[PDB]
Amino acid sequence: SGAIYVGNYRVVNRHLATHNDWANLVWEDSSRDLLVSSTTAQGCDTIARCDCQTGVYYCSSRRKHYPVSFSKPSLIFVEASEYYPARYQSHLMLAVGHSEPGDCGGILRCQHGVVGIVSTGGNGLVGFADVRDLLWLDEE
Ligand SMILES: Cn1nc(CN2C[C@@H](C(N)=O)CCC2=O)c2ccccc21
Ligand SMILES: [Zn+2]
Repeated sequence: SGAIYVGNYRVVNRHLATHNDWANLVWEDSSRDLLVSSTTAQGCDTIARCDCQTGVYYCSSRRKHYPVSFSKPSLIFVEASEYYPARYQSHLMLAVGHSEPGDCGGILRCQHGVVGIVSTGGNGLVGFADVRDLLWLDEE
């Protein structure tokens, strides 16, 4: 579990979104595993606007933050799971690191702010859904 809170927006994994998020939906994309809803209170996270490929992510299944190198956002085949059939997921970045399904939502951050959230993984890899291209999260 986990979410990003920026301005009047809440960013979560689409597969973990609540009734309130769908009722207050701003934007969602199944192919990205992302959902953005509106909030009443202002959030304090800053979204990174950069091309960093190194950062730190939180891994709940180890209660640890790991420094990682990660690939650029791309279209990657993701195996079937409880929440999606086997499909290509877009804007996904991979790293060598530990992850389990319940680690989704863990933040990946660089020196500029939040880069994305854990979304995929398996066999010593961890995948993060990028949020750096969603420029509108910084305004309105
Ligand atoms: C973080 N993560 N995730 C999954 C599977 N998965 C993919 C997710 C997706 N984005 O398509 C949907 C939820 C889910 O359970 C997984 C398996 C094994 C290890 C680490 C893992
Ligand atoms: Zn950065």
